[PDB]
Parts: sequence; C-alpha cells; structure tokens
Amino acid sequence: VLSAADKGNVKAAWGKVGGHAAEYGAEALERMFLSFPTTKTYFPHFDLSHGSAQVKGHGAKVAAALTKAVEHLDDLPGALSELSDLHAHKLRVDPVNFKLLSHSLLVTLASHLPSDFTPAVHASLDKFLANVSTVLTSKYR
Amino acid sequence: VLSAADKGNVKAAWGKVGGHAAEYGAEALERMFLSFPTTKTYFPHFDLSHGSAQVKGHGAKVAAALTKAVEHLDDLPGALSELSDLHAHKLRVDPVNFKLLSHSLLVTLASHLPSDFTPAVHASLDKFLANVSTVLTSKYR
Amino acid sequence: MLTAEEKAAVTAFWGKVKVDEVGGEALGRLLVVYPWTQRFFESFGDLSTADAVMNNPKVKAHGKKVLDSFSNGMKHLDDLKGTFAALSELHCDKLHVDPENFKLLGNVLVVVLARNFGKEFTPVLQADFQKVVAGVANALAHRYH
Amino acid sequence: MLTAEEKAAVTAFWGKVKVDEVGGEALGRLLVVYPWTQRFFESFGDLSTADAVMNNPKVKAHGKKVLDSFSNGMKHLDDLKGTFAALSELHCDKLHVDPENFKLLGNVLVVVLARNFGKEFTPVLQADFQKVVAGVANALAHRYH
Ligand code: HEM
Ligand code: HEM
Ligand code: HEM
Ligand code: HEM
Repeated sequence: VLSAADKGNVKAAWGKVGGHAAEYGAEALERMFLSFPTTKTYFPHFDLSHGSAQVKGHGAKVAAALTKAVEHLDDLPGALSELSDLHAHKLRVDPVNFKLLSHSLLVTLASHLPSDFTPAVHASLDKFLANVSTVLTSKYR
Repeated sequence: VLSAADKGNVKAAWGKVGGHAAEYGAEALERMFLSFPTTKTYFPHFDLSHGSAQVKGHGAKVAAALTKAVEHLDDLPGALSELSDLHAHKLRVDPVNFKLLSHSLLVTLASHLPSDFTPAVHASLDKFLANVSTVLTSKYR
Repeated sequence: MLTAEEKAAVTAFWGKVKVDEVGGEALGRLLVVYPWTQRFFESFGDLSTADAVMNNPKVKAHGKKVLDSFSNGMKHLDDLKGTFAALSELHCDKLHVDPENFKLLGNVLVVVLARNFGKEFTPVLQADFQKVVAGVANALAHRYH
Repeated sequence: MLTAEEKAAVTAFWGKVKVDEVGGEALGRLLVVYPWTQRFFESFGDLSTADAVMNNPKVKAHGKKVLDSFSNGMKHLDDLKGTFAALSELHCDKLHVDPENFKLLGNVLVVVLARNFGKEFTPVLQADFQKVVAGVANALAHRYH
C-alpha cells in the first residue's frame, strides 16, 4: 500500500531515528500507557513505571520489529508473520490499541525529529504504522 | 486478507444473491441513507426518496462493482483500481462511510438470505467488504 | 432521540417478535466476526471454532442476559444514560472494554434482527433500531467521558 | 474534566503556545494527513499539494480560529459541553462532519504540540492534553447524541 514516495519518506525518517530506535520505542510505550491507561492491562505482570527496565526492554523489541518492517516494506504481511499470530490470535489485542500506540509513536517521533517530521513525512509514517497495524490485526480469524 | 475459505464463502453467498444483486445494492443504499442520514450529503444531486430511479440506478452500479470484486478475489487492488481513485481523489469520501454502507449491505444480505447467512459466512462477507473498503481508501492519492 | 412515531414503531415491533434466542445469536456472532472480543470471555470455555462459539451454552446464556438489558433500555428510551450508568462503570472500569465494541455489538444485533425477522424489518424500522443501539452504545461509553 | 492540579499544569504549559502558528499547522496537517477532510474546505483555494495546504493563508487563518477555540475550552475544562454549543451545531447539524474527525484533529494538535515543544511536552503533560482533546471532541459531537 505505501507509494514509492511514502516508502522513501519512511526509510529516510527511520534512518534519522538511527541508533535511537529502542529509546523512542520505550518512550512511545510510556506515552501510550500514561495517556491510555487501559493499554496497561495487556501487560498485567509488568512494572510499567517511568524508567522500568521492562518498558525499556519491551521498547527495544517493538523498535526492532519496526526496523524489520522498514527493511521489508514490500512484504509487511511476511515480515510480520509471527508477530501477527502473537498479537491477533494468541493475545487477542483489540485493534483500537494499535491506533493508540501508532499515535504515541508519531508523538515521540515529532518530539525528537522536528526538522525531519514534515507534513509529508507525518502522512507517510501515519500510513506505514496503519499498515503495520493492519498486518498485526490480520490473524484473529 | 481473505483466506481461501473466506473466498469460498463470498463466492457461494454471492451465488445465492443470484439475480437479486442490483435490487440488494439499491436496498443497501436506502438503508444506509435512512439509518445514517449524514451519508445523504454525498448525493445532493440525487432524488433520495424511496424507489427513486437514481438510487435504483446507483444501486445497480454498486452491485456490479461488488460482482466484479467477487470475480477477482485474488486481486482486489487491481480490480478496484479506477473506483479507488474516484472515491479517494475525486469524491473525498470519509473512510467512516464505507463502514456504514458495508453494515448496510450485511443487513440487506442477512434479511434476504437468512438461511445462507451463517456466522462463518457473515464473518467472511464482513472481511470482504472491509477489504473492498480498504482498497477504495488505499490512495487519497 | 427517537420521535414519538419512532418509539411507537420500535415498541410495537419489540412487543410481537419472539426473541429468546436472539441475544445468544448476537453475542455468538460478535465473538466469531470480531474474535478479539473472545479475550473478555475466557471463562466461557470452548471458543476455538465458529461452531464451538455458537453452540457454547455459556455464550447463549450470557447473550439472553445482554438482550434482557437491551429490553430494559427499550422500556426507558427517555433515560438510556440512567439505565446503563452502572453497566457503563462495570464495562469500562472493570472489564476494560473499548467503547467501539459497544457499537459493533449494537450493529450485530441489528444484523441478527434482520436475519430473523424478514420483510417486517423494513429500512424505516431498522433505522429506528439503529438510533436505539447508538443510544445504548453512547450510554455504555459514558464512564469514558 | 481534569483534577485541579492537572488543570494548573495544563494552564501553565498552554501559556507558551504561540497563538498564530500552532493552529495553522494542526489544521494544515489534518488536511495533508487525512485528505478526505479537504471535502469540507472547498472554498479555501489551492489544497492540491502538501506545500499548497501548509502555505494557504486561509488554512493559517482558519487554524488560528480553531486554536483560539481550544484556548477557550482550556478556560472551561469543567464545562466543555456549553462552551462548544454553537460549534457543535455548526459542525454536526450544518456541516455533517463525522465525529471521528474531531478525535483526529485533537490528536494532530497533540502531535503538533510535541513537534514544537519537544522535551518539554512530557508524557505526563501529553496525557493531560489527551484528556482535554477527548473532552473537546466529545463536546463537539454532542449534537449527534
Ligand atoms: C507497532 C505496533 C506493535 C509492534 C511492532 C509490536 C511488537 C511486539 C514485539 C516485537 C513483541 C515481542 C514478541 C516476542 O516476545 O516474540 C510484542 C509483544 C507483545 N505485545 Fe506488541 N507490538 C505492537 C503493538 C502492540 C499493542 C498496541 C499492544 C497492546 C496494547 C501490544 C501488546 C503486546 C503484549 C501484551 C506482548 C507480550 C508482552 C509479554 O511478554 O508479556 N503490542 N509486541
Ligand atoms: C462497497 C463500497 C462501494 C462501492 C463498491 C462503490 C461503487 C461505486 C460505483 C460503481 C460508482 C459509479 C462509478 C461510475 O460512475 O462508474 C460509485 C460512485 C459514487 N460513490 Fe460509491 N461505492 C462504494 C462506497 C461509497 C460510499 C461509502 C460513499 C459515500 C457515502 C460513496 C459515494 C459515491 C458517490 C457520491 C459516487 C458518484 C455517484 C454519482 O454521481 O452517480 N460510495 N461508487
Ligand atoms: C449493547 C451492548 C452491551 C450490553 C447491553 C451489555 C450488557 C451486559 C450485561 C447485562 C451484563 C451482565 C450479565 C450478567 O448478569 O451475567 C454484561 C456483562 C459482560 N459484558 Fe456486556 N454488554 C454490552 C456490550 C459488551 C461488549 C461489546 C463486550 C466485550 C466485547 C462486553 C463484555 C462483557 C463481559 C466480559 C461481561 C461479564 C461476563 C462474565 O460474567 O463473565 N459487553 N454485559
Ligand atoms: C476538533 C476540534 C475543532 C474545533 C475546536 C473547531 C473549531 C472551529 C471554529 C472555531 C470554527 C469557526 C466557526 C465560526 O466562526 O462560527 C470552525 C469552522 C469550521 N470547521 Fe471546525 N473545529 C474542529 C473540528 C473540525 C474538523 C475535524 C473539521 C473537518 C474535518 C472541521 C471543519 C470546519 C469547517 C468546514 C468550518 C467552516 C469553515 C468555513 O467555510 O468558513 N472542524 N471550526
């Protein structure tokens, strides 16, 4: 679904993210949990306080999966195969939650990359996260 | 994406629609307009009264597009190419409205095929319509 | 919400129809068509296939209750907010149900009414029911606002 | 709406918001990121590219109005309903804007606050703003209920 221009925008933006991917993943989760506290209920045995090593560790894993997606924009369903089973079929995550995390990631990226986060780049990243979200919610069946 | 099972369910259900496709497309539009008055503002050039020739003629066109899609379940994006540009670029249809028409089509099909509209078939058709909707909203440009 | 005419229409229809299996069919369909909703009903037992869901006795029993609640709403259309205030707290604060799902269930119920009730469930009557289910969903979501 | 101390926190931060940039940027971003919203602004001139939208004086000017409206609700956090009355009838009864788009604009404004304020727009502060924009959206949508 991403256009050529979208794919370029996403790759360049993720490029600027650089070695800060895990840090931003952790910030996005933190923002999601604080702004939308119901999301915490998917992580019942986590300590989700600010600076929790579990939020930091989980942030890193979410960021890595996003990096894998960025490297595989032509086949998101295949790149995200295992994760889609995990979130849709195993964990039954309500599709709303992906919107909440996607928005939390846009917030985090706009904060840290204000000179790269143009309207055009915001729209491409929005589409990319919606596309990742579609894949991750495709195996409820 | 549609599983092979879903595509079987969709083709079989549309087979049951038989010669009633155009009639059901018209009824689904009427149910959409009546239930969700806000959708009427996309057709200010229509007489929207019950039984109007314009709604009847539009119903047939909607139905024929769905029939085309049913015949092209392995490649929806390809099949619905021109309609996607039209709905997204020209008509600027708010994505919410696709869910309203899709729900309207499910009410219509349920009403007329109450023996064929099993929970599995319902779930297949719902996916089919969401997918069609995804496609018709897949390039605001 | 509803005009007097719309209330009378809804009320007359609801008076005549035999609805004792409708709730269970609506709940069953929700869990089949939108399977994330299964998360909320782990205690209900076998939900592993469409058939298992639809024939699950707990789903059927709980659905009857849900419809009983909907019928309560139908008797107090003037006060949906008051009617569902407690249930809103339970569903949002304790059960953590995203309010979009209240809309999904109202719409599944309409689909079910249409499947069960044929030509009497006209576009005009269905639109009246859409107002009722939108009202119930807004009233349930209330503790979110 | 918010706690008294949450209100204090939001009030303090809002003071820093530049009254004539942020609104134009949020409105502009809404039209670029969610292009169907352009249907509502046919009189506004060229909206055909991202640069055209963002540099369109009518967008900037209208965005200022939107922001001044947010600024207004920021002073009436415990009664958003009445504050957004005239606007709720404009947007719902006259313009027929689907209420989903209220949530979207609220969320764009929060992204815009983040881009412009960076590390100062902390998770906790942003959480307060999420409550505020949800309040505004709910207030604006009231005429649909
Ligand atoms: C961009 C969207 C998302 C991505 C890329 C993503 C990625 C991941 C990854 C890589 C894992 C670890 C999988 C493993 O251990 O093998 C994971 C686990 C998990 N995810 Fe997500 N996720 C996303 C959205 C969400 C959302 C929205 C929720 C719910 C609010 C969620 C809930 C969970 C939970 C509960 C786990 C397991 C945590 C545990 O170990 O107990 N995820 N996700
Ligand atoms: C399943 C989803 C839909 C399908 C398959 C569909 C199909 C079609 C078709 C075949 C046409 C005629 C194109 C032509 O002239 O050849 C059309 C036009 C149009 N559609 Fe849709 N449509 C869908 C959803 C929607 C929705 C949700 C809306 C908004 C409420 C909408 C608004 C319109 C409008 C305003 C036109 C121009 C009609 C005219 O002037 O005659 N469509 N669509
Ligand atoms: C029209 C909308 C709804 C109405 C009127 C409604 C009504 C009710 C009622 C009356 C009960 C209590 C039944 C009893 O006494 O045992 C209940 C419980 C429950 N509801 Fe709903 N509900 C609605 C929507 C939803 C939705 C959409 C979900 C989740 C997807 C949900 C999840 C639950 C759960 C998990 C319980 C507790 C079941 C248990 O005891 O294990 N409800 N609801
Ligand atoms: C969510 C928060 C929103 C706020 C606070 C807001 C605020 C305003 C304000 C202050 C006005 C000026 C009205 C007057 O002078 O009487 C206005 C007008 C308008 N708004 Fe919004 N609005 C919001 C959402 C939206 C959205 C999401 C859309 C479209 C997608 C929209 C479309 C319009 C339109 C089309 C006008 C009339 C513009 C014109 O032609 O002059 N509004 N709004």
